[PDB]
Amino acid sequence: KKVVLGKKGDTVELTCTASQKKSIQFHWKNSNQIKILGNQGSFLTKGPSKLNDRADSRRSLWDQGNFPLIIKNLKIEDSDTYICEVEDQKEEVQLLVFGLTANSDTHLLQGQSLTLTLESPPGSSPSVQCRSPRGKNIQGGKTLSVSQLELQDSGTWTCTVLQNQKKVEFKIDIVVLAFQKASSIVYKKEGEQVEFSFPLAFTVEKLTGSGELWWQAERASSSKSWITFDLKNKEVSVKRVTQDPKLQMGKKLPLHLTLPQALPQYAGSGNLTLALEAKTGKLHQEVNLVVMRATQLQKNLTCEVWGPTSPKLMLSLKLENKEAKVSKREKAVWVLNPEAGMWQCLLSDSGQVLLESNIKVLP
Repeated sequence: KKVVLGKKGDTVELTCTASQKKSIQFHWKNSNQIKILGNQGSFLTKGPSKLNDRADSRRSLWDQGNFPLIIKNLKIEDSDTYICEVEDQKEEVQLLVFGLTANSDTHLLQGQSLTLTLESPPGSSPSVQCRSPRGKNIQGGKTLSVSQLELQDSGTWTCTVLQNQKKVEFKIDIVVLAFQKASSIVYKKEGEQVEFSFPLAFTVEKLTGSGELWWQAERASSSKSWITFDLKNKEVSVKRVTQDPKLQMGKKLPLHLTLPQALPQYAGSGNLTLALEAKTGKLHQEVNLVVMRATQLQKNLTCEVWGPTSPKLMLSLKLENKEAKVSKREKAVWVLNPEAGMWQCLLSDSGQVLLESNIKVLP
């Protein structure tokens, strides 16, 4: 018969009319033969039933034949077969509620799985097709969870609770925090004052965050090298640590890991791990630094690129004027016997110039 679905705490309207269309007696009773609400002229009445003060009928629409049933704050346990006994007939209506929910809630960063468990009347079965804000028609049973959330799955999903030839949609919101960059990379040269930058997406919240950056200097296995920072609103501050180089950090939220002079030993990888809370997790975002050193020995020269270079790149040294004085695929090339010209050291890959460091020759 009438099988209408509903959402927890939402509301729903049970129809009930008949011919004759005039203000006549009617009475809604559940399968337990208990009277939800009834009438006696304009005076609308209800019953002892648990549903009581959450049920209602539209007296205006009464005149036109409807003797509608409006259930407010939908209690899961409202799932029943109600009957609208109107003027000489019975209307059987089963209202099956549902309730899609994620328990892992508040402040979801990347990966950290999302879970969707469902509420339903003891005896009926649902099926959930969670359409994502972008693609993936992820579906499951009384439960379906999204694996490790990747940025693009941020937004508003639209899971559908299928049950019967009826179905009830659900709008759950899922936003994936996750730095706005994967592997940042900076190409500089022995001297150039290095800067780094990893942004977020504003937010407030109480006592919420701190982590640190870890670095794997090239060759210098001398790890445990780092800088630690605590954050609170648009306020950041180094917990302590730094040492080693003079890395300076900002007072302001848009973090700027500053490297005074790009000295050669400061080349390598790094992970900047952020971890805040309410219901924690820890963000990560990669960092890397390369250095180039163009320096003539005596009457003869050389230049070298340290750090995370690709086995696909090339280095070259020419005096600018004429073409390739030396072209090669490595990080420490040499050009013995140079001629006067403001020489350019070149690091690239494929074609587009990566690192460029100028220097002159004398005689």
